[PDB]
Amino acid sequence: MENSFKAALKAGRPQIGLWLGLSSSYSAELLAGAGFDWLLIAGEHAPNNVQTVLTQLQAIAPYPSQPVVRPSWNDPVQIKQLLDVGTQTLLVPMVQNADEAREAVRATRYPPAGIRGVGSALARASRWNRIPDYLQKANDQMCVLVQIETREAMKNLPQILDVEGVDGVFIGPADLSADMGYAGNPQHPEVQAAIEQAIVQIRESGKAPGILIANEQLAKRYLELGALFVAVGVDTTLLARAAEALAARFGAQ
Amino acid sequence: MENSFKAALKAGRPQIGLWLGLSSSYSAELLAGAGFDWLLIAGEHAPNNVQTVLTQLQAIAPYPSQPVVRPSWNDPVQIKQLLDVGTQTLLVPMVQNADEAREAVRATRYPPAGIRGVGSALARASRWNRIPDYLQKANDQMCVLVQIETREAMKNLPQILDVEGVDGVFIGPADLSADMGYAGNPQHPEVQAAIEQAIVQIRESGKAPGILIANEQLAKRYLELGALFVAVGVDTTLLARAAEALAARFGAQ
Amino acid sequence: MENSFKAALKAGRPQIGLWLGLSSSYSAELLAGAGFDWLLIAGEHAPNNVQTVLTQLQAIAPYPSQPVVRPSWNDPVQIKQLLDVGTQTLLVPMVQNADEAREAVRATRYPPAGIRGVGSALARASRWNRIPDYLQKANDQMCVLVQIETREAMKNLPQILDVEGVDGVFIGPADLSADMGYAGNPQHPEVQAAIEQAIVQIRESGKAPGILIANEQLAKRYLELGALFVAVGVDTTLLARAAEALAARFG
Amino acid sequence: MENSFKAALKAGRPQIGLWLGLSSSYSAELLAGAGFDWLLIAGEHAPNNVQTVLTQLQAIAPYPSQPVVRPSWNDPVQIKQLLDVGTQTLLVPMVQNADEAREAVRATRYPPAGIRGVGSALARASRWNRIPDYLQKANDQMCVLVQIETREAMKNLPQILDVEGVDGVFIGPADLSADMGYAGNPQHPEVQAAIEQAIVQIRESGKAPGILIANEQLAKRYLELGALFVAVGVDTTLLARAAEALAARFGAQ
Amino acid sequence: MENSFKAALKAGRPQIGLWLGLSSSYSAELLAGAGFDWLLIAGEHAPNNVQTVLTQLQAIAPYPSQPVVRPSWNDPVQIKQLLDVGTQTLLVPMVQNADEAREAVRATRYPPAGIRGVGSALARASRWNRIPDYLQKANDQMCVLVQIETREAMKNLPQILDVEGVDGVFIGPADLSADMGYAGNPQHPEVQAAIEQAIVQIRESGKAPGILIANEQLAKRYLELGALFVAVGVDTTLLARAAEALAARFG
Amino acid sequence: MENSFKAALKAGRPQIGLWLGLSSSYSAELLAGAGFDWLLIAGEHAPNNVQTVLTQLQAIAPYPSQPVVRPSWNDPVQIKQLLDVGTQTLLVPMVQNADEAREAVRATRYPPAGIRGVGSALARASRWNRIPDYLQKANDQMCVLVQIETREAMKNLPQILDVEGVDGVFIGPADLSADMGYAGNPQHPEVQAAIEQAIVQIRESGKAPGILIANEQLAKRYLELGALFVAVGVDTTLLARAAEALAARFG
Repeated sequence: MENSFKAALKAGRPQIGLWLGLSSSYSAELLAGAGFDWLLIAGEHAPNNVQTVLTQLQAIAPYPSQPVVRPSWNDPVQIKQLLDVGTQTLLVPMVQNADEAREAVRATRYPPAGIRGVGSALARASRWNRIPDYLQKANDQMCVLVQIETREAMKNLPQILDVEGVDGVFIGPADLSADMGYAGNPQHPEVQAAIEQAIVQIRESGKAPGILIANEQLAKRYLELGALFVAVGVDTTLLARAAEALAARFGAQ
Repeated sequence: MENSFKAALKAGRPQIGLWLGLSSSYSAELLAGAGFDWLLIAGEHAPNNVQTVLTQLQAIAPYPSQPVVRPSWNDPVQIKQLLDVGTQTLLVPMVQNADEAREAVRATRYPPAGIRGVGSALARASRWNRIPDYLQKANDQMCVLVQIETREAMKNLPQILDVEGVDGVFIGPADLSADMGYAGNPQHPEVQAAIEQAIVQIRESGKAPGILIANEQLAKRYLELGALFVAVGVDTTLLARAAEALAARFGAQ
Repeated sequence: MENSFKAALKAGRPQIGLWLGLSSSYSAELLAGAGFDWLLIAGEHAPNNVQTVLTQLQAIAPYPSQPVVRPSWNDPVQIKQLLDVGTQTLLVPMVQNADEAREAVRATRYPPAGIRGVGSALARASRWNRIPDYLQKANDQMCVLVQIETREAMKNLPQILDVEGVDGVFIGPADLSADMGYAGNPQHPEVQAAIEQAIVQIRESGKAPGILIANEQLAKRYLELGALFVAVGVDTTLLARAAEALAARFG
Repeated sequence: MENSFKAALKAGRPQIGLWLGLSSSYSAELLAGAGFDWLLIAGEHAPNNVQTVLTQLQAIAPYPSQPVVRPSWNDPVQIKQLLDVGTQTLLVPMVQNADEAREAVRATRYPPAGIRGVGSALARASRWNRIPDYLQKANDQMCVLVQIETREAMKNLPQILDVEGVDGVFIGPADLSADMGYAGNPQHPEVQAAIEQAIVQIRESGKAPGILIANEQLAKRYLELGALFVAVGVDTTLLARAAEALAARFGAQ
Repeated sequence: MENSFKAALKAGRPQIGLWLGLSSSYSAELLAGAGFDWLLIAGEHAPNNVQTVLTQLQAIAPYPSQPVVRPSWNDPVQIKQLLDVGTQTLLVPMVQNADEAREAVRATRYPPAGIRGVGSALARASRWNRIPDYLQKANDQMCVLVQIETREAMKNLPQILDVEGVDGVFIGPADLSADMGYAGNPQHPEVQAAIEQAIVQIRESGKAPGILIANEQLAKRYLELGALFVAVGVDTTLLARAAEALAARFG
Repeated sequence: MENSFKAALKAGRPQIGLWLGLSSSYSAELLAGAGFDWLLIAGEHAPNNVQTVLTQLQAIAPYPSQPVVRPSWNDPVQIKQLLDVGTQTLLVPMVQNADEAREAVRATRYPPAGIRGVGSALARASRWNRIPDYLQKANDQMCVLVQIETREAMKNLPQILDVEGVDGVFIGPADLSADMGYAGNPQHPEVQAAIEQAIVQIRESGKAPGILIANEQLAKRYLELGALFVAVGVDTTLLARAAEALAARFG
C-alpha cells in the first residue's frame, strides 16, 4: 500500500502523465498500458460518480502507471469518499491560500493528524481490512497536490508551500493566464515568466511542481526547471487531433 | 453558437416550454419534437449526473426546441460543469438577493467579466475548439435566468432586476404560495396578485419573466401580462394524468 | 406466489392493460399506480437487459397491477433468465405454429413437464429459496401468452389452441394487417374480420384472447366479443400525444 | 404513508437493522427479505445517485423491513431530493450541535414548520399526488435521526436532544473512538463508558438511541441499555467474512 | 428522411469513414465533428445495447457525418430493434452466401417486400409518427451493406452481387487473410489480389465496395480501384497509438 | 499471457472457486481478495453485458484468483465478444454431445484451428497489440470447460471426452438431478452415483472434472475422487444465509 507516486516525487524522479477527460474504464485501461508514469482522473461528465472512479482505479491497478484523482473542489465529503474507494493521490482544485491547503491535507489524515473519518463499513482503501495495520499506515501514504489557478493563489504560494502535507503544487497555465488578463494566451511572456518562477520557487522549497502542458518543447523546459509531475497531453485532445488529421488526409469525398 | 433562446427573450417573443422531470434522453427527444419552444432539464432523480445532461442536450440538439438546464442550486462547480458540457441557458434556483444573482452571473462568464474557468481539457461547449473564437464569443451567449421562490426573494426583486447579466426571473407559484402561507393553494387571491405584479414588474424592467403554470387559461393570462418564458406542463404530469384518465375509461375489470 | 393475472384470465375476468415502451423503473412505478390491471414490459431500447426487467418488476411489485414481460423472441435462454429474475407471465412473440407454442410452454416448466433449468445459484424467482416448496409450486403459476402476428399463425390457430399450457393468445393488429396487405391500416374490414373471428375462436377453446388497441370503441368491441387481456394504450403514445396537444394549444 | 419505523421508535419497540454499503437494488431486495426491521442505505460508491436510492426504495417497498437513508452530509439539497424520491427516515451525518440538528429537521418540513420546497413537478413522495392530503400529512411522518461522531457532538448532546423533531441520535463507535484518541480501539473502557452513558442519556430524554455494532454480545448490551435502532452488521462485512471463511476451509489448492 | 449515405454511394461519391470501437456518445460526438463522411457504430463492449446505439445516433444526428451500425450478426431481431431505434444503414456481418444476403435485405423491409414488423408502439424510426407516410417511404431509404469475411463468401460473391437490395459489399481484410492462411498478414500478395479483384467486381455490378484499411497508401489504392465506403482508421487505434507516441517522446 | 488456471488443471492441482451471481465489479474485487483460486462470472441479471464482464475482469486482474466466464449458451458470437474483451477460460453451458463440444472449442481458436475472427479493431485480449505475437500465442492459452447438465450429455460423455481442446467437464448437480427425476434433491444415491462415476471417468481421460457443490463434505468427497475445479459456494448464497442467520440471532 506504499504510494509509489508520492515516493517518486519525494525522490525527485520526474513523472510524465496524461490527463483523462473521458470517464470510460475501457479507455482508462487502454491508456494505462501506453507507458505513462501517472494518469489524472479528471473527467467533467462522469456518469457514475465515485463508482466511475472505482472502475478507473480497478482498470489502472495492475499497470505501472499511478492514478491521481482530481475532486471537483476542495470538498471534505468528496475527499472522504475518494479516499475510501482507494485514492491515495489527490489533485485538489482552486486552493487559494494556506488555510485551504491545510484543510485539504487534514481531510486526508485520520485523527489526531486530521479529520478523516474511520467510518462504519469496510472500504476498498483498506482492501476490506486485509491490509495489516491500515489505520496506522494510511496517513503517511496520502499524497496531496494543490492546484493554483489564480493571481491570488500565486500571491499566497510561499505560505501554501509552508503547509505540512502539501507534497506538490500544480499550475494550470490556462486558468492562470485568464486570471492575469490573457485568456487563451498562456504563451504571453509575462505569463510564462510567472509560471517559470513559480516552478522554480516550488522546487526550491523542497516540494514537487506540476503542470499541464501539451506543447512538447515547453514541457521539456518545465522538466529542466525542476517540474516533477508533468501532464503532457489530454486523452480527448489526442483523439480529436488524430481523428481530424486523418479525415483531412482524405478530405470529405 | 448563438443562443436563440436568449435572442428570443431579448426580442420579446414569448417561448412556450415543458418542464422535464424524467431524465431519459429517449423521452427528451420524443418531447423535443412535440413543438415546444424550450424544454427545461430539471430531473430530480437523474442517474448519470452531467452525463445525463449531455445525452439530453444531444437528443434535443437537432430540434427547434431550445434546452434550459436547472442546476440543483447556485453552485459554482455545478455551473462550471454544465457550461462545459454545452449548456448556454441556466435556470438558477433559490436566488434570494442581488448578491446571489450577481454570483450566478459571474459563474457563467470568463475573466475579467466573471470567474468561469477556461479549464485544462477541451470541452463540448467549444465543440472541442472547433467553434472559432469561442473564448471571445462565449460570455455574450450565456443566458442566466434566476428563480425566485420566497417572500424574501420577492422583497429583493427590484435589486435582483438591477443585476447586469440577469436576463430573466422565473416565479415558481407552488413554492412562493407555500412561503406566503398558502401551501398547495397558489390560486388564493393574495398569491395571484403577488405573482401578477412581479410579472409586470419584471417586464417593465426590460427583463424576461418566466413561470410554470399547468392551467391553460392561467398560462394565457401570464402571457398577456408579458411573461416571456412560460412552461405550460411537466412531462411526468402529462403521462400520469393521461394514463389515469385512460384506465378510468375502462375501470379495473 | 399465486399468479393473480393468470387466475383472473382463468376466471374470465377481463384485464385492462398498458404497454410499456419506456424502460425506466420510475415511469414503470408512476404507471403501476394509475389503475391498470396489468402492464406489459415490452421496451425495445432497454439499457440494462434483464437488470432493467428486475427494476421494473421491483417498481411494480407492491401495486395491484400485474406485470407481463415480452421477451424479444421465443428464445429459451432469454425465457430462462426472465423466469429466474421473477417473471411469471410471458408474452412470447412470433409464435407461428403449435410446435413453437409447445416450445414456449416447455421452456417455462421444470422437468419432467419442461426443460426449465433449476440452475446453480439462488434466484429472485424463489425469493432466494424463501418461498416454501417453490420447485413444486412454480410450474402451475407460469402463464404463457403466445403472440399471433401473421397469416401463417392465424392458419395454425386451431392447432395452437390445442397446446396445453397456452393460457392466452394475443393478436397484434398492426403486424397482422401488414402481413395481410394493409400495412398501416388495420381498420380494413378484412383485417377486423380476421381479428374478431380469432377472438371468438380463442375464447371458445377456453383460452384468453388478448390484443393491443388504442381505439376505445374497438377496445370495447373486442371486450364484448370475449377478449380477456386488452392493452388499451402505450406509455410513449400517451406522452407524445399529450405533449403535442399541449404545445398546439399555445400555437 | 404512515412511517412505521418512526412509530416503532416512538412506542419503544427496538428495531434491528443492517447497514448497506453495496448500492445494488438486487442485493437490497435479497437483504430486505432476510428478516431485519430496517435497512440503512449508506453506500459510498453509488453509481446513479438519487436514482440508486429510488431503485433500492422500490426493491424494499413490499417487504416488512423499513428503509432509512443516510445522505452524505447535512445538505439541504440532498435532503430535499431524497425526500422527493420518497425517503421518510433520514440518518444525517456529522451533526455537531443543536443548530445543525434544527437545520436538518427544518429541511424535512414544509413551511411554516420548515423550509422543504413544495417544488414544481409531481414527486414519488406523494405518489404523484395520489396520497390524499399529502402536503398536510407529510411533516408528521418525517423521521430525523442525527449522527454524533465527535467529542464536540457528545459535548453538545443535551442541547441536540432538546431539538424538536430530532427523533433519534445515532452513535458511531469507530469515529467517536478515533476522535477520543483510540482509533481502531472502540473497546477501550473510556470509549465504551462514553457510549453507554450517551445511550442512557438519549433514552432518558424520551428519544431513540441508535448505534452500529457488529459484535453480537455488545449489541445485546446496548439493546438492554435502551438503544432502539441498532444496526447489527454491514452487508459487505457479511459477504467478505463468509467468503474468506469458506476459502480457508479448503485452502488454496 | 432521405438516407444521404445511401444516395452518395448510388451517385458514386466515395465516403471516408471511421470505425468506432468505443461506445461512448461523448466520443461519438467528438468524432462526428472531425470531418468524416460516415462513422461505423461497431463496439464490442457496449454497455446499454440498443440504448447505447440510441445515444450514439442522437450524438451524431446534427452533424454531416452519417451513421452506419454493425449488428453483431445477421440476427432479424437485432436488425428489427436497430431499425426501430432509427438506424437506416446496416453493415451485416458474416454474410456467406446469397441466401443470407437476401435474409438481411428482407429483414429491413416492410411486407410484402420483406419481414420487418410494423410493431405495436411508436418508434424513433418514424419520429413517433411525425414523418408523414413513413411506412410507405421507409423501405427505399434502407441501405444494406454485407460483410464478406471468408473464402466461402468470396466464392459466392457473384451470387451475392445479384441480390436486389444489397447496396454495398464490405471486405474485412484481417478476417479474410486469416481464412486464407495468413492470419495477421493481409499484406501478402494473394490476399491483396483477392481484395482488389473483389473491389473491381463489386463496382462492376453497380454496387458499392467497402473496406476498412488503416494504411493510407492502400486506402488510396482501393479508392482508385473504385471503392466507395472506406473506413480509414479506428477510434481506439488512433487513441492508443497517439498516447503511446506521446509517452515515448518523454522516455 | 499464460493462462495459469489452465496450467494448474493440466498439472493436476485442484482449484477451489466461488460462483458469482452478482454482477458488481465492487463485489467481484471484494471476493477476488478472499482467497479463492478462481471465480466464476455467471450472473443472470447483468446490466452492461460484455461491459459488465470487462469491469469484473479489470477488478480481478491484479489478484491471484483467476476468472472464468460462463456465456449464457454455446453462442459463437457471445464467445467471440468474451474472448475479445480478454476472457481466456470459458464454461460453456448445455453441451450435450461431442459436436457441440467441438463447436465450442473451434469458436475459441483462430484459423485454421478454429473459426475465431481476428476482427477489425484492436481488442483488450491482445492488450491492444501490446502482447507480442498475440495471434500466434492465443490459441494455446484458451481453456474450454463444457458443462454437462442432462442424462443425454452424460450418455455422450465418452465422446465429449475424446474432443481435443476440451480441457474440463463441469457437472451441474441441480440440473442433472432434475433431468434424472429428482428435482431439488441431488442427494439421491442415483444422482450421486452418476456424478461420482463421471468424475472418475473425466479424470481418467486426462481432463479436469469440475462441479459446484456448497456442501463441504461432498466437496471434499469429489476432490478425493479427482475433481480439479470445484466451486464451493455462490456469492449470493453466502450473503443471504449470513444475513438471515444474523437477523435470527436478534429475533
